[PDB]
Amino acid sequence: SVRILTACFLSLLILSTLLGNTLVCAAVIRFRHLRSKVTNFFVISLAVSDLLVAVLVMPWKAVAEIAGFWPFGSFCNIWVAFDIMCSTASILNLCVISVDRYWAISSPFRYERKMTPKAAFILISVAWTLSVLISFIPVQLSWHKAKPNCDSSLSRTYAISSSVISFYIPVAIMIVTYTRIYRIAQKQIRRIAALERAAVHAKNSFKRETKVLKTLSVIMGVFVCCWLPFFILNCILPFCCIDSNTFDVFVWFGWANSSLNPIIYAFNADFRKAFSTLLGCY
Amino acid sequence: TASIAQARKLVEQLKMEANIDRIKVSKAAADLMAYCEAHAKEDPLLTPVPASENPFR
Amino acid sequence: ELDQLRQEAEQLKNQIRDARKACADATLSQITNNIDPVGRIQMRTRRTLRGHLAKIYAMHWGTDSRLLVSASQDGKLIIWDSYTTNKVHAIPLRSSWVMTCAYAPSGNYVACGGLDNICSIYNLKTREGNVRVSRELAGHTGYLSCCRFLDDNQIVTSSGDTTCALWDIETGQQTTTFTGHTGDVMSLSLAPDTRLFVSGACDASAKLWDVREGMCRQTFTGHESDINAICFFPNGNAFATGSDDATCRLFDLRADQELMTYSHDNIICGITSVSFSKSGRLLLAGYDDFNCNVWDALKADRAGVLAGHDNRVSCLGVTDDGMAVATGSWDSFLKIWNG
Amino acid sequence: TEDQRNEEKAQREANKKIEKQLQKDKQVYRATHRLLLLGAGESGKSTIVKQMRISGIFETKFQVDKVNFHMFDVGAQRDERRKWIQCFNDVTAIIFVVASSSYNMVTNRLQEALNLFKSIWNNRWLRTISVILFLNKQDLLAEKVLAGKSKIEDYFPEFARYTTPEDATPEPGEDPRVTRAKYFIRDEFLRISTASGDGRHYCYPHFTCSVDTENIRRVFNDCRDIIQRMHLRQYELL
Ligand SMILES: Cc1c(-c2ncc(Oc3nccc4occc34)cc2F)n(C)c(=O)[nH]c1=O
Repeated sequence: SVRILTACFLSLLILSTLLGNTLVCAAVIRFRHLRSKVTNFFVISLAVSDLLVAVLVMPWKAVAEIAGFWPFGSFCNIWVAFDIMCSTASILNLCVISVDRYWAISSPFRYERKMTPKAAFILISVAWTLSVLISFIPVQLSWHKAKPNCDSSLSRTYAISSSVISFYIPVAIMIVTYTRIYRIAQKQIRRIAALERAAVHAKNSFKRETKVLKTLSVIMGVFVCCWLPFFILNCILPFCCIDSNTFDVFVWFGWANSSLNPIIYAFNADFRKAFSTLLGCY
Repeated sequence: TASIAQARKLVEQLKMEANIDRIKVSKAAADLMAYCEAHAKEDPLLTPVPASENPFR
Repeated sequence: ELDQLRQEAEQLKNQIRDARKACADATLSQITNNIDPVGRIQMRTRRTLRGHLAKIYAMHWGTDSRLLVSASQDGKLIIWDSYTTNKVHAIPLRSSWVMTCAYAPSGNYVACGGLDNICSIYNLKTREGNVRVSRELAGHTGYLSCCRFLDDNQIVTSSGDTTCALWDIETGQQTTTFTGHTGDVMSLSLAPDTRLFVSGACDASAKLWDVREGMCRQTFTGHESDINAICFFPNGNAFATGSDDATCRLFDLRADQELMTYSHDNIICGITSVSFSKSGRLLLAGYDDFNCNVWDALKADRAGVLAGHDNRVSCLGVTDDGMAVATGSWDSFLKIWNG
Repeated sequence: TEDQRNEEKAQREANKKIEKQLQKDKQVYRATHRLLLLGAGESGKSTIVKQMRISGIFETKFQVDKVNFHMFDVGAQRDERRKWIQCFNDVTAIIFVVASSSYNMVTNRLQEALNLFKSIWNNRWLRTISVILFLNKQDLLAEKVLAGKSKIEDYFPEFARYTTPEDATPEPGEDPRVTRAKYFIRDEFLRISTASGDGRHYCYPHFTCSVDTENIRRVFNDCRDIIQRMHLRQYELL
């Protein structure tokens, strides 16, 4: 009954990803007030990337796992390119979302006078162009495979080079931006609590800091726990050490972040309300 | 003072508004009912109009 | 003296109430009980007008039933072509806090006003082709809340200083002043013959004024809160009011009392605007809960709902031929609905 | 139907010419911040307006660091029951000006200011709007407290049991008596402000004078803080 459980779990994961990201993409077409903000542009870019993960990558790997072999012939190279491109696009969209939030919070006036929708299109285009360049150009030229099923390992040169661009630089940027955001929020909380204390003393704090820590830790921890072990074994393996099953488990862990992305970046009051209007119109 | 002037002005205004002639509510309600009947045909919102002569299609 | 005058006023009020009660024979509901109901009214958004950058506060139809003006809290006064959705004019306003606008029956002028306490007249047909201010009417000591053209040379305005005035646009002087309201006057409605007009103020009362005589002839009470909207029946012998207490009432001039009340149990938001159909059978009202309800004027039954505005419905209007209904809203959009 | 075609072409051309100008106005509208200015006649609200600049509603435009501000004065033959208060439900902030030296003047003018502040704070149309509180005329208040027989405790009995807070930053040359009165009045306003706060709007009190070159910077910085807090709130970080 192990195979039945595995098939059910993989089907549930793919369905969750596809349903959630379709809901996110649909909630923006039905409402024109969400399309007026640029942060929503970045959110829908991330949702599109997650949809491409769920459609072009996940089902074919699950078929090979349930069947026990790769039945798609020469689709391995195109599938590998799709995998790299979609995952990279998701991570770069997350990095751009963090940078946008940091610029909004730290410089509100210059943000309002410089975050025209033209700049958002430039950022999105840069992210997607970087994804396509890192994936399809080296794979078609067979630079990903070592010079001396679809269960191979990347080349030594390509594994570290792609991991640095796709993961480590975006992770560094996100850490910097969210640390600065945390510091700003702490200063504001202290300033608010000082006035509250003055008024209380005239009459006769930890909750907010807990909320800030909860939000930031959820974001960062979900991202890092989903994608970090994969990008460590992605550079350990080409120099080999583990089997081909634990690596598949960590690959699936990395892909499952796209399932959770809608409820972390598109779950505010505006999106939650739009998720109820489209749910039975009640 | 101005208070006595305001009070006397209010009393005078109330005097004029009590001198009007009032018809029965039965007659007034029938007149409005008859107006709607005599003009129900020419109300495009009450009776939907075919798209042949509708200028908002 | 003060006690005597107060007692006299109370006795006069009691006499008026007694006369009104005596003249009441049967309710409007009893008379219109065998009338066949209108059924369900189904209207759809035929047009959507875009171009205003902020909340829309007022709109008005032209007498040709094609052109309409609207006002926004961004200093813009836009004239539309409702058939082709094109914009004919866009007038920048000196003050950004407009709250009313009107269209002249001739079609050569539009009016405007708000928190600046000024009513501005604009010439739409001039030699240069560009719209320029023709007159500024000063004299009110409160915000302009409504204005309505009588002809090309007269206009009646209501203000937040509890006063209505009649103006001569050629000289810019108040010909008549209508006093008697104790709260801020919020709305106006001219009779079909432009011989009388009704106003509704924040003292929860409505008054009927003789334009030439300059005196208040009748006062109507029954609303528990501020009256925000007022509209004459197409006959000219009745009118309807909308208030903050989430109800609409119909008053008869000859009966001198309220006839029908238009309320529902699941309505708690106030009425912003109110209007009638060409036959007078339907009563359309705008609400704070973002949609417009359609009422049967003779049965007080809700015959439909116009939904599709993202924010508060601020203004409302029915064309002179009865073809279409326009609604403006705080979401900065104008929608045109047809049967 | 060539005449109809020409008419439609002219109408489309005029519409396009109109819509070109509406695009620049949209750009100008988004960069501007609207301010509602409240106060009394006896407060130094007029002199502050004159410094900022250097019938009905009065409007003042000024620009700081490429940010455009638009301030509106509603002191035009007004009264209570402010029906027009719903026109300003989407301004950046409210500037409330109080004459702190008018506690003794007559039922007090300071009590009238406190009642007006409490009325404005709890208004249903102003539930997401922050107030920049200008506690004006500090020199006159200092003169009254230092020399004179006008005891503050005579009019406000709670002054007999008030102690200067810990988060007090007196000027180097100020008497300890003057500091206590300033912070007593500030806390009198802050008690109203915090007794009914929603978490969607705050109060930014300042000790000002009518002739100051710092008030514009105060407004700028407080609006910057307001926008930053709104951003932090929309991301569940506040
Ligand atoms: C899973 C898998 C692979 C495979 N694909 C891609 C891969 O690198 C990445 N994945 C996601 C995001 C990324 O960003 C930068 C590099 C990168 C590593 C891999 F091991 N290959 C080659 C195979 O043959 N069979 C398989 O099942």
